[PDB]
Amino acid sequence: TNTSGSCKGRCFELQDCRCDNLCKSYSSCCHDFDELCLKTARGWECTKDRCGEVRNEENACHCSEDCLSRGDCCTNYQVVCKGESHWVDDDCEEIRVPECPAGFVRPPLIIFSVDGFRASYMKKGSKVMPNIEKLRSCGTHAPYMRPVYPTKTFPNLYTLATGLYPESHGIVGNSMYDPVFDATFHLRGREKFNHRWWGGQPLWITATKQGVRAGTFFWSVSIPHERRILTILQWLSLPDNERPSVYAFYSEQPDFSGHKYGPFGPEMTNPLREIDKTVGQLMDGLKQLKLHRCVNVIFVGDHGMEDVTCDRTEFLSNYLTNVDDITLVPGTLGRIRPKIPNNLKYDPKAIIANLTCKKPDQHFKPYMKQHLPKRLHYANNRRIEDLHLLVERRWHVARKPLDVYKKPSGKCFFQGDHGFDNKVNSMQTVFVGYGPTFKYRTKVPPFENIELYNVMCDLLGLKPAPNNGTHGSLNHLLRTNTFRPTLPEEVSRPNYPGIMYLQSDFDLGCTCDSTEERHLLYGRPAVLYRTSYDILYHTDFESGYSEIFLMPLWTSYTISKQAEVSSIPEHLTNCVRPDVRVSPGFSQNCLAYKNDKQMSYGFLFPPYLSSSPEAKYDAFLVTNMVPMYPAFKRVWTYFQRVLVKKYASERNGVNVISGPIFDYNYNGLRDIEDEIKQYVEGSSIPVPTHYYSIITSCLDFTQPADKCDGPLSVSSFILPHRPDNDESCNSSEDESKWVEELMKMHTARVRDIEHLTGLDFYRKTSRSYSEILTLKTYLHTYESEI
DNA sequence: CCTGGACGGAACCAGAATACTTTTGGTCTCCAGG
Ligand SMILES: *[C@@H]1O[C@H](CO)[C@@H](O[C@@H]2O[C@H](CO)[C@@H](O[C@@H]3O[C@H](CO[C@H]4O[C@H](CO)[C@@H](O)[C@H](O[C@H]5O[C@H](CO)[C@@H](O)[C@H](O)[C@@H]5O[C@H]5O[C@H](CO)[C@@H](O)[C@H](O)[C@@H]5O)[C@@H]4O)[C@@H](O)[C@H](O[C@H]4O[C@H](CO)[C@@H](O)[C@H](O)[C@@H]4O)[C@@H]3O)[C@H](O)[C@H]2NC(C)=O)[C@H](O)[C@H]1NC(C)=O
Ligand SMILES: *[C@@H]1O[C@H](CO)[C@@H](O[C@@H]2O[C@H](CO)[C@@H](O[C@@H]3O[C@H](CO)[C@@H](O)[C@H](O[C@H]4O[C@H](CO)[C@@H](O)[C@H](O)[C@@H]4O)[C@@H]3O)[C@H](O)[C@H]2NC(C)=O)[C@H](O)[C@H]1NC(C)=O
Ligand SMILES: [Ca+2]
Ligand SMILES: [Ca+2]
Ligand SMILES: [Cl-]
Ligand SMILES: [K+]
Ligand code: NA
Ligand SMILES: [Zn+2]
Ligand SMILES: [Zn+2]
Repeated sequence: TNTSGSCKGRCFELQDCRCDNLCKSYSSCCHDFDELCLKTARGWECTKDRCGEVRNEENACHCSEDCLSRGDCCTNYQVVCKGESHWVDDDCEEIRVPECPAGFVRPPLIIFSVDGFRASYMKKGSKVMPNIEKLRSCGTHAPYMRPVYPTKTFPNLYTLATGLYPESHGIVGNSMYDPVFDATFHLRGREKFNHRWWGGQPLWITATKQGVRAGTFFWSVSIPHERRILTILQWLSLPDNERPSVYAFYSEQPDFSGHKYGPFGPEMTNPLREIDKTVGQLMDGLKQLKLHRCVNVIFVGDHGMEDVTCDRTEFLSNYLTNVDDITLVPGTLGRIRPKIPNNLKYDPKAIIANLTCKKPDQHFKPYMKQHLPKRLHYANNRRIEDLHLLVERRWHVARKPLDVYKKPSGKCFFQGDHGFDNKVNSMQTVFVGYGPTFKYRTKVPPFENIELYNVMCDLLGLKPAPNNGTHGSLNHLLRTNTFRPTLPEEVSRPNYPGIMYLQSDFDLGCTCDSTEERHLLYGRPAVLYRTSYDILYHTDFESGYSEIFLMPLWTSYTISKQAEVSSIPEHLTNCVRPDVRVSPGFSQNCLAYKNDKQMSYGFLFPPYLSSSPEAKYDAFLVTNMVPMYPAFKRVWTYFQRVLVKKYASERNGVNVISGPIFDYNYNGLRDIEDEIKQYVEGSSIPVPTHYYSIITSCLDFTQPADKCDGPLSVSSFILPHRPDNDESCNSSEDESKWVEELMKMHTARVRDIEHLTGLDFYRKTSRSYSEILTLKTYLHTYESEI
């Protein structure tokens, strides 16, 4: 690079040495970049004595009479010198259409992202943050926005830009080892600048591909905030054929002060006031350009902040005798791998056993990554280590003390940290959208940050790249430019078999001593791939029975608020009955379950909830049976016998849809073409990796689930089908003490279940479709309200 | 008031050497001295 050139007339140019706002991070600036592009003289504010000054090229910004036409006024110039008001002192006025100067072809978007802005900081209100609080109350806001896991900065910022889970965009932590590159990504170092780390298609690329020009989305750490704002405002003054339409501002605060003082320290007020001042400089500057009723502004955080101190550290050396032979990414999560990459003597089975339920109130839990809760979507990337530690909120994990023998000093230089499970309340962050395209004075329910990329594409007129948002689920944020979603097309249609076989046709080794109106409430699920399946009706339930898997894809039934739970008679404990509607060759068989000494079986519709002794015999049909480990039947039985009825009594009836999931390669997608790796011994009955249930009722619970007029209410889960209950440290006790807690950990979205099964639910309701897409992205988190 | 040392491996930051990732001292406050 020839740094002998000059940045004269090129400062922060958007197209030899460089003068853009990343040259410093690459060490490519022309020698006079600092002198010409980072002026600082006289600060960032006009004063009464500067009004009408003779222009002086040394000043950071100008208060001369010409600064308006040259677009380089201080952001407060009009207020101090021409009698105008600060944007924050003006009334809220609805913006029904964009009010943009001639030559603007579309409303610009400015993304204002803050680091470590916990959702509950908004409770400080206008006394601390008057500009932000006016954006929030005049625009559209969520009470919180859910980040992705791990709740660290780089995974979340790049999720914001791409709409992808970290396992898909590839930035799975702030530091990473990639065994194929054999290289390490680190915030310190040049390797992170290599494009091979960064997957997906971020918004600035989507924009350029479709004719929408982008400003920078990265800012060099040494460029002060006021200068970033003034640069964006100067870009917005460029001619129509050079001006960008999408911009990004980033602040590292208030993350650093949160680390030092903690989220509840009175010291948090000052960094929040400082951010608010920068927001006020932007809004005043836009008002000075006559763009304050033309630009869409998004104020968004990457994650929250939790109380974490030195008194709450677990050390792996208290569990493992050789912590020198492993590498640990520590803190609010744990990722473990061998010190020597691909070391053949690395034994994660011995490691995980020593880390499982070893101390009474142990403040982390180990997982092989395929056993993490599916809602984290944190497994399908070679940069994610197989061995993972989920750390309890407010705690850290560390590798080992330096000197195990030294005394208690009581010195701690930090009080906050982030990185925990993304459903923890302290990790939630902020979302505000203000402008012509967002709604006016509107509160919307919490939503996940993977959904934002689609919205930003809608605000710019862009077709999104394939991503993990559900396009249309945030239409209720927008006054216009909504996306019109359409139902996925159904690929397979069901057969409806009648009675076709005799009992005597079956040699399964088994022994035994208004259906749609009632049990399928929202239409049958569509099967979105080619397959042969049967729909089977019974008094108490309906099912879609797969000929390939030899079991239901789904089973649907409605349990009313007054339903009765009954016992299985002792003479029917082991009853299994051939189904005369379904061929012997497309049935499971009981011999395979006897021969398999690890596998038992359960039922998708529970016999416990049968409507009469006669109807109960339907529950023992071989077409209702599914393979289950004995340890898992403890969970599933408690769900069926205890929890379904409880939910029915609390929600005024429930509709339940349950079924198997196969995801042996842990990519979150229904698996296909020989990816299933386990079968019941000697048979072609595949073994599920998970079981799901979707539990729906009326949002207005004064109406019974089967007679619901308005919006629906849903909760769901994806339970891992494990041969032991090692995940639950007190599973040796009665199920009342651990099963429900386990289920809450594995809560899921209906959407997560659609990916994993290839089914599409809620196809026949009386609701608009965009409302159903919102319902399908809902996650019941079991957390108190923020 | 001044200097040095410890803090403790967990947070962030910004100096080095281990050499652009990895590792360490500092942070604030107290202790020891002059
Ligand atoms: C969340 O949303 C994302 C985006 O839609 C979904 O991920 C997509 O999933 C599909 C289905 O598996 C993948 O399709 C397959 O694509 C490959 C070609 O892949 C290359 O080209 C695409 C298109 O440009 C790139 O996006 C891919 O990028 C991956 O690799 C680069 C370089 O290695 C890396 O930097 C990226 O981060 C990214 O890695 C991630 O994806 C891969 C899987 O591709 C995964 O292994 C990794 O760990 C990360 O997760 C890539 O450069 C194509 O060969 C395949 O063909 C197969 O299917 C066809 C039928 O379609 C068969 O006929 C054929 O014989 C093959 O068997 C697939 O089409 C797609 O790559 C992937 N996209 C991304 C960006 O990840 C997720 O599934 C969604 N998650 C959930 C839970 O819904
Ligand atoms: C998983 O955890 C197990 C159990 O902690 C662990 O096995 C233990 O490893 C240590 C280290 O090898 C063993 O060694 C100890 O070290 C001394 C000498 O240096 C031995 O004399 C000790 O025997 C004493 O044991 C008593 C314990 O207090 C002493 O008080 C007594 O005086 C004995 O002399 C002791 O052996 C330790 O023995 C094992 N324990 C068992 C049950 O094996 C294992 O290494 C861990 N695995 C992994 C992968 O980390
Ligand atoms: Ca799969
Ligand atoms: Ca040290
Ligand atoms: Cl990380
Ligand atoms: K068995
Ligand atoms: Na257990
Ligand atoms: Zn962050
Ligand atoms: Zn942080």
